[PDB]
Amino acid sequence: IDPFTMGVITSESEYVSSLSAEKLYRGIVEDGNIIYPKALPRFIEKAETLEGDGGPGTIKKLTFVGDFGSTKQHIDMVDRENCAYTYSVYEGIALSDQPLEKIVFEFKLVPTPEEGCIVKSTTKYYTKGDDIELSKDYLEAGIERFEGFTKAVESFLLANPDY
Amino acid sequence: IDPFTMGVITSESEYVSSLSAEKLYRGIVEDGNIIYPKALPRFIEKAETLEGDGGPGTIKKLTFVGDFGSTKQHIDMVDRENCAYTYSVYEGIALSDQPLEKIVFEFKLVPTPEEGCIVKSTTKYYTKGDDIELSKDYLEAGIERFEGFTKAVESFLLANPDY
Ligand SMILES: C/C(=C\CNc1ncnc2[nH]cnc12)CO
Ligand SMILES: C/C(=C\CNc1ncnc2[nH]cnc12)CO
Ligand code: NA
Ligand code: NA
Ligand code: NA
Ligand code: NA
Ligand code: NA
Ligand code: NA
Repeated sequence: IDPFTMGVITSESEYVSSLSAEKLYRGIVEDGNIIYPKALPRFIEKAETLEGDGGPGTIKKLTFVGDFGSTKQHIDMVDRENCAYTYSVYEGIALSDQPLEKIVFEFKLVPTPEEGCIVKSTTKYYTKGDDIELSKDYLEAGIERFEGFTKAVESFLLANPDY
Repeated sequence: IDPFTMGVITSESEYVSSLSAEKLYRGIVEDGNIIYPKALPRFIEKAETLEGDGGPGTIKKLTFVGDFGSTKQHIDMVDRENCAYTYSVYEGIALSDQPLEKIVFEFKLVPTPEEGCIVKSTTKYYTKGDDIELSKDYLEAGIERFEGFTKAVESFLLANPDY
C-alpha cells in the first residue's frame, strides 16, 4: 500500500579546458583551500578542511562572500590517477516545495591530445518525499554553479602558473 | 582611555539604464516579490514580504537558489516620487576577520532626457569593533551584487513589458 520512493536526477555537462587535467585537478582538489578564494575573490571568502587528511571522508567548508552563508562538502572519492573527484552536500539544500536528501557533485578530467582536457561534470539530486517536482532553472543552476567553480579555477591557473 | 569607534564605509556606483526610472523602480520595489525570481531564476528562488505593507518598516526575505541560504531586508525608505529605495541587512554579514553591525543598500534612479535613467547605487558597511579591516574584493563584491540585481531586473523588464 505504501512504497518507498526516491528519485535520483542526474545532470551532465562538459567543456574543453586548455589547462591540463593534472594541473586543474591539483588546483581544485589538493590546493583548493588556497585557490578557491583566489579564483573566486568575490564569491568564496574561505575554503578550509574541518576534518580529515584530504582523502575520502574529509569534510571541507566553503564560506561565501556576503550574506550567502557557508556549506560543507563531504568528500567521497579522490582519484588523482584518473583526475576524478566526488563529494556530497547534505545541508541547506531543500527547495521551497522539494526537500532533498543530498546533492552529489562529481567531476572527471580527461586528457585530450592537445594536452588540455575535457571536464566532465555531473550533479545528482536525491529526492526526499513521495513525489517529485524540480524545475529546469534549478537543475541548471546547480550544474552551472559547479562547472563555474571549475572554470574560475582554470582561468586563475592559466593566468598564474605559480599561484 | 577607551573610545567608542565605528566605521562607515560607503561605495558608490552608477550606470545608465535605457529603462525609465518609473518602470525600473516599480519592478524592484513594488513588484519584486514576482520579478526577482523571474529576473534571476538561477539565483533568487523566492522573494516575499514577512511583515508590513511595503513601506518603511517592512521586512522582506530573499531565499537563494541552492545552498546559499536566505536573507532578510529591512525596508528604511520608500520614495516613489523620487524613485528612491533604502533597506538594511543585519544578519549573516560578518567577515571572517571583521564583524559588521549592518549593511545599508540605497538606490536612487534619475531620469535622463532620453527617458532612460541613471541608476545611483550605494552600499554602506557599518563596522563592529575597535578597529577595521575590509578588502577591495569584498567591498566590490557587495556593490556589484546589488547593482547586478538591479541590472537583472532592468533586462527582464525590457524583454517583458508586461512581466
Ligand atoms: C556580497 C555582499 C552583499 C550582497 N548582498 C545583497 N546585495 C544587495 N541586496 C541584498 N539583499 C540582501 N542581500 C543583498 C557583501 O556584503
Ligand atoms: C545552485 C545549486 C548548487 C550549487 N552549490 C555547489 N556547487 C558546487 N559545489 C558546491 N559545494 C558546495 N556547494 C556547492 C543548486 O543545487
Ligand atoms: Na559571508
Ligand atoms: Na550553506
Ligand atoms: Na522517499
Ligand atoms: Na536555497
Ligand atoms: Na543570509
Ligand atoms: Na565599535
